[PDB]
Parts: sequence; structure tokens; C-alpha cells
Amino acid sequence: AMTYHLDVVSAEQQMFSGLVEKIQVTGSEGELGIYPGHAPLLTAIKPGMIRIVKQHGHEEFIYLSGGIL
Amino acid sequence: NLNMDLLYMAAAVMMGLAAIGAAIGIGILGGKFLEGAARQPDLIPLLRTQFFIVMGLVDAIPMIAVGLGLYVMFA
Amino acid sequence: NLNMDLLYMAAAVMMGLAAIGAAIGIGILGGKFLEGAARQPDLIPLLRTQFFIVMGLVDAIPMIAVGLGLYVMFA
Amino acid sequence: NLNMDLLYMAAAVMMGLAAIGAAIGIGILGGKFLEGAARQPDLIPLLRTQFFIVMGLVDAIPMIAVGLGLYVMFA
Amino acid sequence: NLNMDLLYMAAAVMMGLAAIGAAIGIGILGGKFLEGAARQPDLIPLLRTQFFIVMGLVDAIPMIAVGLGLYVMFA
Amino acid sequence: NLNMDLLYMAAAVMMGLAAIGAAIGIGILGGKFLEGAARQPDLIPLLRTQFFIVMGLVDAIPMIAVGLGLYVMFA
Amino acid sequence: NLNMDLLYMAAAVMMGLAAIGAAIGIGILGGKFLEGAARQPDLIPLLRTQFFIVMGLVDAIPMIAVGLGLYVMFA
Amino acid sequence: NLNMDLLYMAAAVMMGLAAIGAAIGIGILGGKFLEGAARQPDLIPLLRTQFFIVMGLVDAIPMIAVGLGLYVMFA
Amino acid sequence: NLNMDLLYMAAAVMMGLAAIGAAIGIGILGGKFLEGAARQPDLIPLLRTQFFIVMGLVDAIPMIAVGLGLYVMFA
Amino acid sequence: NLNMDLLYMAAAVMMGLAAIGAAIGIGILGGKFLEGAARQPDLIPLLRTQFFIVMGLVDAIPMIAVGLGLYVMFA
Amino acid sequence: NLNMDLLYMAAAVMMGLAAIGAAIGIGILGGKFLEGAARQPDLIPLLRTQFFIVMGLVDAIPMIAVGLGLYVMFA
Amino acid sequence: MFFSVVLGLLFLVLFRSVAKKATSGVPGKFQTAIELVIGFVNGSVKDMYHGKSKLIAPLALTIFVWVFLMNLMDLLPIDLLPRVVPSADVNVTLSMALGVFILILFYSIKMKGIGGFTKELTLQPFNHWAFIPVNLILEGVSLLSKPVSLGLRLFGNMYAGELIFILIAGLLPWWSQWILNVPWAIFHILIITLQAFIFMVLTIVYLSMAS
Amino acid sequence: NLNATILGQAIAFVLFVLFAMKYVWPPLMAAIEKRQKEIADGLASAERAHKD
Amino acid sequence: NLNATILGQAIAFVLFVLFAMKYVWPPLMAAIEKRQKEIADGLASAERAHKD
Repeated sequence: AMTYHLDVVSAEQQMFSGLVEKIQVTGSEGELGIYPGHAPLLTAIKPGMIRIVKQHGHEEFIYLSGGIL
Repeated sequence: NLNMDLLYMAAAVMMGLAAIGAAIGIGILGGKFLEGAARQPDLIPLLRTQFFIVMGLVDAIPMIAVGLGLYVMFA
Repeated sequence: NLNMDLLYMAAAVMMGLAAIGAAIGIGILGGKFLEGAARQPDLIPLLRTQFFIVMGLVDAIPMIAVGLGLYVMFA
Repeated sequence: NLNMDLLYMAAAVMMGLAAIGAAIGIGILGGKFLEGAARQPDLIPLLRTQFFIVMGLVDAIPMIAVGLGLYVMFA
Repeated sequence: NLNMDLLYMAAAVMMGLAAIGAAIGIGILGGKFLEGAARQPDLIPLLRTQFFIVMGLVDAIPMIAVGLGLYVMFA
Repeated sequence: NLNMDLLYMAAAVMMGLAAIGAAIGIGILGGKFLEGAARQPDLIPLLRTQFFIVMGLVDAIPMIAVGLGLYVMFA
Repeated sequence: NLNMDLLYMAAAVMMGLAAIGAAIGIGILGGKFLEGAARQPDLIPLLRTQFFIVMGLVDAIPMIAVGLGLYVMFA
Repeated sequence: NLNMDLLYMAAAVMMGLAAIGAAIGIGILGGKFLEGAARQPDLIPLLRTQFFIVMGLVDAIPMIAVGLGLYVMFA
Repeated sequence: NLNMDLLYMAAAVMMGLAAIGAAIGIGILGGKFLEGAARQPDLIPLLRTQFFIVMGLVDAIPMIAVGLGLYVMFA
Repeated sequence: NLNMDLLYMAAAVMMGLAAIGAAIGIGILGGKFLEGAARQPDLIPLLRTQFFIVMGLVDAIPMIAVGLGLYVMFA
Repeated sequence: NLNMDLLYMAAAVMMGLAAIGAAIGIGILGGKFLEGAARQPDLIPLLRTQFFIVMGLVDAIPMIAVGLGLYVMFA
Repeated sequence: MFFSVVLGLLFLVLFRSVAKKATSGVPGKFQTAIELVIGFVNGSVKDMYHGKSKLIAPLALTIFVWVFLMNLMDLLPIDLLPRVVPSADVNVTLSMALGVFILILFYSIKMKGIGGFTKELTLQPFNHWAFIPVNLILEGVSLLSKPVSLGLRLFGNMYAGELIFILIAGLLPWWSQWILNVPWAIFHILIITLQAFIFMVLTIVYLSMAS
Repeated sequence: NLNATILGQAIAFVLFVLFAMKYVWPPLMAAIEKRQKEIADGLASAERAHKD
Repeated sequence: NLNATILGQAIAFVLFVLFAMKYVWPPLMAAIEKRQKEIADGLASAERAHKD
């Protein structure tokens, strides 16, 4: 599901992008409710795959290397 | 006389002091609702029903105290 | 005399001690409103109504205590 | 008379003051549930059952107080 | 004599103990105002009026206690 | 009569007021369990047993109070 | 004698217990002032006046308690 | 009679109210253990023994209260 | 006799219970001073004077309680 | 009889209620020790001695209360 | 007899309940010392003297309560 | 007088026992793990000793040494659980000599160091600060008491708690429970003695640090 | 403790203290001092020999 | 109804005698030989070192 212009960048080049209404993962803090409508905040995440409702109900788990978001 | 005097003292004791616990507890819950919604606005329709459930359970403890108070006053 | 003395003691007991719970609880809520709005100013019109609801529910617990107090004084 | 007066005073004492502890404690738990779910929405079905268990254990302490109150009133 | 003695004891009970709740609650609110303004200075004119509203609502609970105290002393 | 009246007053005193401490303390623990699991979900099977141990130790303090209450009522 | 004895007991009750609320509340405010200034030193001249206002409002609740105490002792 | 009545009232007073302090204090410690282990799971075998020491020291304060209670009931 | 007995009971009541509020409040302030200086060591000469002001204002509330205690004992 | 009855009531009052302050205070300290060591494990041998000092100073306040209790019971 | 009975009851009241405030307050300070040193170990020699000052000021409030207790017992 | 002089005698037995075992021991042997524990005790004692640094240093070491050492004295009575007044004024004995000695050592840093030489001026502007001289005067009063006050308060406090565990163990018809608590009570006792040495090093840090 | 008994009771402790002062403190203070300077000493000689 | 104390104290003294004596003993011995063997070992190897 699309919401809030969800982009994925990396140094050499941006990783990915989209609008994801829900991003299903557990923040480095802890379980992170996939949501549109979260506030201005700073985050980082370890490597791993996070399903996300991204544009038009397209929810996918995407492995990470560790990185910041 | 002594029994009637004891009823009125007992009614004051059971009514007021125990009801302080929900006066505080209902407020604790609404403070959690306000702080949770301020931190994450999208979670409002999920946690508002939790706040209502929780307020009613906290309010039931004084209503028990008030019940004993009214029994002492009128039963 | 003994019954009248018991009424006045009971009125003092039920009026003052229980009302401390909202004196604290109304303040707990407004502190949550102030801290939530300071952290996220855009959430003000969402959480202000929550604060009013919550303050009134906390204030109702003492109003119960005050009600018993007035019954003892005047009923 | 003196024994009956003592029952009614004792019922007020045991009913109201102890029940304040769950009025506060039930609220403490629901505030933790609301704040935990606001911080991490995916953990809702894990911690909601914990909140129910915990509320019931806190509510059992007043129900003990209420039990003594009712024994004094009616036993 | 017994009724007059009961008035003076009742006045002490209702005046002092309940007023502790706002002594704490007025302070809780001002601590939230100070911490909120320290974290976000631009939100000062928004939350200062909230602090005043909230302080007055907390102060009204003791003023109820004080009212019962004065009734017992002078009514 | 005086000894019997003292038993019923003493039962009310020891039963209600002390049991407030676990009503609060059982809730404090479950709030820590909920907040700890919300922050770090993988630590659930490690800290749940700690919560049970801790709840039972807090609940034992009132059960002592309740024991004295029942001795006064029935012993 | 009974009325005079009641005055002295009532003076002790209203003076000491209610004044605990500002003893705590004045301290709560100064702790918020110290923590707010430690986190953001540039906000000192903005929040220091808030601390004074708030301390005086909290201190007024005991001064009410003390007033009733002095009335009982000397009026 | 008066001495026996005083024993039973005194037993209720010393047993219940003081034991609230550990009911709360044992819970405070277990909440710290749960929150500390949730934040840093590798520190579990270091802080668990601290929690046990600390719970036993807090539990000793009520056991003192209970001791006085039992002396009043049975000594 | 009755008036003298009332003085000694009243002195105990007003002296001890109200002074708990600063015992807690003086400590709350010093905890804020220690935590503020630990977080930001350069702010020590700014907040130390605030801590002294605040401790003295909190200590004045018990000194009021102690004053009433001494009046009851010696006036 | 009246003096002996007063001793047993006074022993219950001074023993139980004051000892709640360390039951809570000993626990507050151990919670700080556990949370401090969880956040920074290398600081364990520095803060453990502080926890012991602090627990003993908090425990001395009840031991004063217990001392008065034992004087009333046995002196 | 009545005056002597009042002394022993008054001694129990003033000794135990007020001393709870430092039992808590001494612990609050040591918890701040432990948490401040855990967060910033280099600030230990700066804040340890603050903790001692603060503990002694909090401990002086009960020593006032204890003083009134001893006056009632032995003066 | 004769009555409950027996308890004073018990106190004597324990105290002197420690006192002689000391100079007996330095020559030999002490033990295979003997050298080890000699190290942990002596050395750690020195580590905490500063703490003080140097004021009482030789007598500081000897001192806290005798604190735990002689402190095993009433620790025997807790083990007794697992006439009727053997340990009574022995516990009171330890308490008394304890708080007394506390104020005494305060005087040691007072004359030996300033200290009391400085304490003649300890009235100080602290008495004027605080414009009323009773500010510093009074603070110092509560302090001077508090050293022997908390000192002995803890001293007979521990002696007493020991006694309570003891009698509790004594009065039970089926007494296996007394065996159970005797372990806990004993742990409490060790806590007491080590904590006593702890009080010693605290007064040391105070003492060579200040006065 | 009827008279003078509890008195001598505390007296006992005080005396043991002083006896520790004169003889014990000298012999034993130097005694633990001796092990300290012992392991300390040998370890020291160790280090120097190696380095030089 | 039976005395019953010394039994529990004694059995706990057995199992606990084992656990405790066991726990402390090895550490303290390894501390002994740790110390003597410490200043020692260093001194000796360092003697080989200096001499050689």
C-alpha cells in the first residue's frame, strides 16, 4: 500500500523507493508498527528483510545489510 | 445512637479515601493515551478503545468504595 | 449529639482525603497534554479533547467524595 | 451496639482504602499497554493478554479487601 | 461540647489532607510546562495557557476541601 | 463486647490498607514486562518468568496482611 | 476542656499532613527547572519565572492548611 | 478488656500499613530487573543476584512489621 | 488533663507526618541536581544555586509543621 | 490499663507505617543499581558499594521507627 | 494516666510516619548518584559530595520527627 | 553487680580471643590458602583504606581488621540456633564500646589533626552564612551525635537482630524452621560485620580526607 | 547489669582493641606488610631482571 | 511436636558444606599458588632472562 513516499537510498546509488503505506519491520528500538502517519523521528535498522505494504498493497520483505532510516 | 454515628463515620471513610485511587488511575491512563498518540498519531484508533476499557476498570474500584458508602448511608 | 458529631467528623474525612486523587490526577493529565504538544505541536487539536474528557472523568471521583460530604453536612 | 458499630466502621476502613491500590494499579498497566503499542504497533497481540493477566492480578488484591468488607457488613 | 469538638476535628481533617493533592498537582503541571518549554522553546505561547487552565482545575479540588473546612469552622 | 469490637476494627485496618501495596506493586511489574517486551520482543521468554516470580513475591506481602485480617475475624 | 482538646488535635491534623503536598510539589518544580536548564542552558531566563510562579501556587495550598491550623490554635 | 482490645487494634495497624512498602518495593526491583534485561540481555546473570539481594532487603522491612503484629497477637 | 493529653497527641501528629514531604522533596531536588550535572557538567555553577533555593523552600514547609509542633509542646 | 493499651496501640503505629519508607527506599536504590549496571556493565564495582551505603542509610530510618516500637512494647 | 497514654500514642505517631519521608528521600538521592555515575563515570568526584549533602538534609527532616518522639517519651 | 555480668564476661572472651590470635598469627603460618586470604583481606582493606589515605593508616589497618575479626564474636550466637543471658550484655557490650569508640576516633582526628584544631574554628563563617551562628553550630551538633548515633544505633541494632533470630529459634516446638532461618539470620550477621568494617573505612575516608 | 556489669561488658571490647594496638598492630601490621613486600618484592626483582 | 531443628541444620550443613567448601576452596588455593607462584614465576623466568 502506498503512503508517504517511501524511498530507499544507498551511498553509491539509491537502493529503492516508492510509497509504502505500511512498512512492516522491527526498529532497532523494537517491533515497529507498519504505519502511515508516524511523526518526525530518526531511526536505524540492522540487516534483514522487512515486508512492507508499499504502493498499491504491494508488501514485500527486503533483506538489509544494516543501515539507517 | 452509637450504631448510627458509626454508620456516618464509616460512610465518610469508605467513600473518600479509596476513590483517590481512580482519581489518580483514570488520569494515568489518559496521560498514556495522550503521550502515545503524540509520539505516534496513526495509532489513535487502536489505543483509544484500550483507554476506555482501562478507565472503566480503574473506575470500577471506587464504584465498589462508593457502593459500600451508600450501603452504610442508606441500607 | 453523638450522631451530629459523627456527621461532622465524617464530612471532613470523606471531603478532603479522596479529593487529593483528582488534585493529582487532573494535573497528571495536563502534564501529559503539555509534554505531548511540546514534542509534537501538530497533534494539539487531536489531544486537547482527550485531555478535557480525561480531566472530567478524574474530577468525577472527587465529586463523588464531595457528594457524600454534602450529604453528611446537610442531608 | 458496640460490636455492630465496630462492624460498620471496619467495613468502611477495609473496603475503601485498600481498593485505591488497584484503582491505581489497573491504570498503571493500561498505561504501559498503550505506551508499548504506540511505540511498537506490531507487538499488540503479544502484550494485550499480558495486560489482561496483570489487570486481573492487581484487581484480586481489592477483591480481597471487598471480601473482608462484605464479611463485616453481612457475615 | 461534643458537636463543637467534632466541628474542630472535622475542619482539621478536611482542610489539610485533601489540599496535599493540589500542592502536588499544581507542581506536576508546572514541571511539565518547564520541561516542555526547555525541549521546544517555540511552543511557549501555546502551552502556557494550558498550564494556567490545568493549575486552576487542580486548585479547585482543594478549594472544595477548604470550603468544607470553612463550613465546619464558621457555618 | 470491647474485645470483639476491637477485632472487627483491627480486621478492617490490616486487611485493606496494606493490600494497596501489592495492588500497585503487581501492576508495576506487569508494566515493566509490557514495556520491556515492546522495546525488545525477542526477550519475552526470558523476562516472563521474572514477572511471575516478582508478582508472587509482591502478592505475598498482602497475603500476610490478609492472614492477620482472617486471624482477627475467625481465630 | 473537650472543645479546647479538639482545637489542639485539629491544629496538628490540618497543619502537618496537608503541608506535605507542597514540600513535595515545590521540589517537583525545582527538579524540572534544574533538568530543563541542564538539557537546554539558553532557556534559563524563560523558565526561571515559570518556576517561581509555580512554586508560589504550590506553596499557597499549605498556606491554606497553616491558616486553618492558626485559626484553630489562636482564633 | 481495654488492654486486649488495644492489642488487636495495634496488630491490625502494624501488620497492614507498613507491609505496603515492600509490596511496592519488591515490585520496583523486579521492574528494574525486567527493564535492564530487556535493554541488555547479556547482563542477566550479573543483575539477577542483585535483584534477589535487593528483594530480600526490601521484604525484611515488612517482616519487621509482621513481627510486631505477631507479638501483639500472640506474645 | 484532657487538654494536656490533646496537646501531646497534636504535637506528634503535626510534627511527623507533614515533615515527610520535605524529606522526600529535598531528595527530589538533589536527585535533579546530580542527574543534571551528570548529563551536562558545565552547567554545575548555574544549577547549584537553584538547588539550594529550592531545598530551602521545600524545607520551609516542614519548618511550618515543626513550628506548630513546638507551639503545641511548649506554648 | 489505659497506659498499657496506649503502649500497644503506639507500638503498632510507630512500627508499621514508618517502615514503609525503607521498604520503598531500599527497592528504589536497587532498581537504580540494576538499571545503571544494565546500561553500563563496566561501572558495576564502582556503583555496588554506593548501593550498599545507600541501602543502609535508608534502612536506618525504619530501624529508628522499630526502636521506638520496641521501647513502647518492652521499655 | 490519660496524659501518659497520650504521650505514648503521640510518640508512635510522630516517630514512624514522618521518618518514611527520608527512608524514601535518602534512596531517591542515591538512585540519582548511581544513575548519574553510570551514565557519566568521570563525574563521580563532583556528584558524590552533592549526594552526601543532600542525604544529610533529607535525614534531618526525620531527625526532627525522632526528636519530637523522644521528647514525648522521655521529656 | 553479679546479674548479667556473665554477659560482660562472654563479650570479654570473644574480644580478647581475637586480640591474642592476632599477634599469635603474624609469625605463622598461616595457611596454604592462608597466604591467599591474607592477601585479599589485607590488600583489599588497603585499597578501600583510601578512602582515608593515611591518617590512621597502621592503626587503620589494625583497626578494621579487629572490626571484622572481633566482629565474629556475636556471630557465634546466630550459629547457636541450628543462663538465658550469655550474650545479652555482650551484645549490649559491643554496641556500647562501638558507638563510644566512634565518637572517640572523631576526637583522634580532632587532636591528631585539624580536625579539632580546625574544629575550634569549625564554628566558622558557616555559622555566619547562614547568619545565625547556630547554622554551623547546629549542623555540627547533629553530625557529632550522628557519628556515634548511627554508629551505635547500627551496633546494637545488629546485636539485637541477632538476638531476635536467636530467641525465634529458641521458642518453636517443632524447630526445624529455626534451622531454616538460622542460615538466613547468619547471612544477615556476616552482612553486619563486614558492614561494620565498611563503616570503619567510611569514617576513614572522612578522617584522613577531612580532619 | 544491675550495677557495673554492663559497664564491664563494653569495657571488654575496648580493652581487646588497645591490646591489638600495642602488640598486634606492630607485629601483624608488619606481618601482612611482610607478605605484601614479599610477593611484591620477588615480582619486582623479576621485572627488573627481565628488562635490563 | 518433635525438636526437629538440628536435623535440618545438619543436612543443610552437609550439602551446603559441600557446595560452599567446594566453591571457595579452589579459588582461594588458585589465589595462593597464584600469588606465591606469581612473584615466584616472574622472578625465576626473569632470572633465566637476566642471566642468559
